[PDB]
Amino acid sequence: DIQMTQSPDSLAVSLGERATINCKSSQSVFSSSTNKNYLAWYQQKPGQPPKVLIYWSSTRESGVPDRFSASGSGTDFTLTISSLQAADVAVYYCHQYYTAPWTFGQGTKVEIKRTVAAPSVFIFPPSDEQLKSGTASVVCLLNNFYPREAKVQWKVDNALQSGNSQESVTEQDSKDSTYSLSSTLTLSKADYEKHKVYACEVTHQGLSSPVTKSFNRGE
Amino acid sequence: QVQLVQSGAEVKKPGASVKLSCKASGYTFTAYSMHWVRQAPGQSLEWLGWINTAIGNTQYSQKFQDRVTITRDTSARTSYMELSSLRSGDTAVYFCARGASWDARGWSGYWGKGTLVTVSSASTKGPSVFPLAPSSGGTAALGCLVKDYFPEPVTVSWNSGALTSGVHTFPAVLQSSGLYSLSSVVTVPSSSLGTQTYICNVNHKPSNTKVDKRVEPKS
Repeated sequence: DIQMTQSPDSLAVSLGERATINCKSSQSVFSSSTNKNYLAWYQQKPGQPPKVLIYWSSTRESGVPDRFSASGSGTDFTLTISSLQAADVAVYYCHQYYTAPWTFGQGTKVEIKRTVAAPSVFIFPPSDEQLKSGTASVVCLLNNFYPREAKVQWKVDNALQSGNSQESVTEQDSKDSTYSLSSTLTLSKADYEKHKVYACEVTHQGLSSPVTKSFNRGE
Repeated sequence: QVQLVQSGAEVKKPGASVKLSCKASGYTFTAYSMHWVRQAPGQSLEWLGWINTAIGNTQYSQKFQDRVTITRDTSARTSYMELSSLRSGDTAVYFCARGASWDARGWSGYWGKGTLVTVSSASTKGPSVFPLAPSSGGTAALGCLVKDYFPEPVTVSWNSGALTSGVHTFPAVLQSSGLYSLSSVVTVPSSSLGTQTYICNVNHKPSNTKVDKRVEPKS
């Protein structure tokens, strides 16, 4: 089919500054017969369905603010948010409707850029009531940091772990534009009460040195 | 007032079928195409197919010609998408969207709110709620671990709605078990720990589970 490809994948811009997203189609979506580009742009906020910003590649849908505009022809397209406001923080998709099947781009996530802030890290050992159940959940919390990229490495008696953790990240915070991350390491009660030192090593741009927070089983 | 009302959330096991509906109003139904587009969690939009609402003929995406059939009932103003031989990889939100033209060569100007479909071999289960206990920078973090439930969603509040600042409830993650796990945490002043009560209110409507768990420091 016609492959739609966006650039960049993720984009960070300051309040009031310019945002520019690019779309390339594997084949042209221009009709010489009708002189139109069969291309649309949509905004998507988490939970909600997509909303057209732009159709015929360059026409703005009614009700959409004029800081959005799009251009390009044939195979090259560009959505521009001239002066980014907080409500413009979302995912953007391009869409060709030149031929069935409809195809879309992979999506460009757009966020508010802010100064880099380091995460406050906390560690949480499993509750005893969970330990009765035969399973152990150690939790690492990375609170209010920026930008989104962060490495969390679990070390048990200094033997760094793999295949037994899971991560989850907050949406950019409306108030301070930070992110927060929760990591959960899981063992059987058996493996848990077999090692002593449980640690969470965090690596982030705002941390001059990787921070490790930790506990000894038995506080 | 153009409107698209989609059927409620659906949970089905592998190899089964599901049939979703989309009820339109506020415009003459037979004059615009209807489209079905899905989105796996955190993924891009994928077109499943379309129906010419006047004639009733359809065409589907080749990755789906095997299993999807799209239908309409013109007196009902209603579209229907039926997916068969379901697999876990079909877990996604399924949007219906009205075409800009009667004929598919047009963008979508109206999308329904979406219908979530979860395909799993797991059965309904209520969560266990374990404390993420605070430990004695001038502020501490405490939380709740909502664990081993199915299906989504879960809601978490703190102190019956009174504590909202500093709260971060994370997106759930899906464990090897087929069960979901979620955490919700809050930063609070250390000075508060022994005197302010912190209770997390968890709701898992699919299993009729309502749970309040007080979180305190561990001895």
